[PDB]
Amino acid sequence: AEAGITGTWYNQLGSTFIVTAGADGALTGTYESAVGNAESRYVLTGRYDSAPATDGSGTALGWTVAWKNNYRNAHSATTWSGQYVGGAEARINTQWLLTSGTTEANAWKSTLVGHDTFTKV
Amino acid sequence: AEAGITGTWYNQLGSTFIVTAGADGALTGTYESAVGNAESRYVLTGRYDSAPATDGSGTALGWTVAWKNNYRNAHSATTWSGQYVGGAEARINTQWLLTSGTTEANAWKSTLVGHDTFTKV
Amino acid sequence: AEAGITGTWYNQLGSTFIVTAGADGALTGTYESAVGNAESRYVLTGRYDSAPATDGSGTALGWTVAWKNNYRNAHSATTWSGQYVGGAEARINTQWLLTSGTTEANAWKSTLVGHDTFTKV
Amino acid sequence: AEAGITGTWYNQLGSTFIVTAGADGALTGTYESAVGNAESRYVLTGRYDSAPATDGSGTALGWTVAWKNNYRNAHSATTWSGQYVGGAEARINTQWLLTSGTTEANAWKSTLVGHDTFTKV
Repeated sequence: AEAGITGTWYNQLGSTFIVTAGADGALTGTYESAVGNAESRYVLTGRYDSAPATDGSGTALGWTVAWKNNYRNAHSATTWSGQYVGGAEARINTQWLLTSGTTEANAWKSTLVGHDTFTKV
Repeated sequence: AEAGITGTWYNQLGSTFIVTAGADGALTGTYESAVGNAESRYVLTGRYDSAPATDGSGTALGWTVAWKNNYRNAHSATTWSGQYVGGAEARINTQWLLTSGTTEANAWKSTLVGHDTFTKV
Repeated sequence: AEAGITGTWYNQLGSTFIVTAGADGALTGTYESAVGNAESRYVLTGRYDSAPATDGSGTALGWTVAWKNNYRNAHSATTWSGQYVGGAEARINTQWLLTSGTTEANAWKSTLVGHDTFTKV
Repeated sequence: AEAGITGTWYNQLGSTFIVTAGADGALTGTYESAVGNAESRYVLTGRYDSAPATDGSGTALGWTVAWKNNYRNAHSATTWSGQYVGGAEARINTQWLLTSGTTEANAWKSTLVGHDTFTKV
């Protein structure tokens, strides 16, 4: 985990994120998207639970990206929750929630759910 | 948002979290739980999209908590995605994803989904 | 369960559904909504697992509503997954997924997630 | 849709389901699983919204399976929400929610979320 998490990851839709896993569970980095009301790089921050593992389990982690930078303000944020699996073909399998700021009447339709798999290749 | 987000929040199951919303979209603080394989305070980190709003919309945000501290290591992490609504009865309405580290065979049953509403009272 | 499930249920946003729980796990009825690109009554069909319970557990169930009737065709469908709890204040607590038909490019943003609590009152 | 939906579908984990899409939005069939506290065939019932489409969109649908049959009673039910895409490589992309009957104290951890892609091959 940690060392193995640090680096560049890519998902099936063309997004990329670079992250550094800190010794004490922190995850800091940048996310550059391919889809959405996104344009360029956004700051990401998260945590991972290591001290993950004598039975080859994945390392649980999660991170958040607020979709605001100097070129775009999408009034939304996405959180990814999943686990890191290392080795030959290391990957981070996740499920995500994207919430957009709405008025109280439309709050019932403010959150989208999806999944993403990231690889080092 | 920000100023209004900073402070202590409580949810329906008895959990509490104290957070500081930084000028540039950061959210840092601690989460003390009431349920789970949790015991005491855990570090939380997240982001919010302000620059939220001429039509009274909520401010989108998200945060992560890795369930590891000096007393417990639950090998899991939770991410909350939702929005902040301020005023008299300010609240943060969220949906969350809790992923536990599993072996590849049980990865299909590694993530729980739920919702939480936090208030200042 | 079953007998206790049969009847009219109402949720916090003003929607109502009438359902009949059949002896062999079937759920059939109609849903009349309050929100969305919905207008009038829609057919609902689902299943419940009874034979639910010596430790006062809820009865798991789920149902689907395709949002098409003689007055509206929203090109979407919602599924609710949750459990029935009977007694004085019987309720059905659920989480739902609403998927809209999209082109392949927008499939990543086709599903909304939410929760609903239904009561007999 | 409908005609194209009728038939046998398989997912990445080895489960199979046979379904008949009825002229008026009904979906009826059987699901045979590969994973879980499942064993053999279970009844499935659902709905689809056709009258789906001059811009090649998918057809929204959803179905439910209560995990009880003559050999197993798992006290749980799963609902799948997604869309059907036809053609050469027709597929049904879905997100699912699996709720297990729990006591009120553990209701917060009663629902799992995941995704499944089904193909005709």
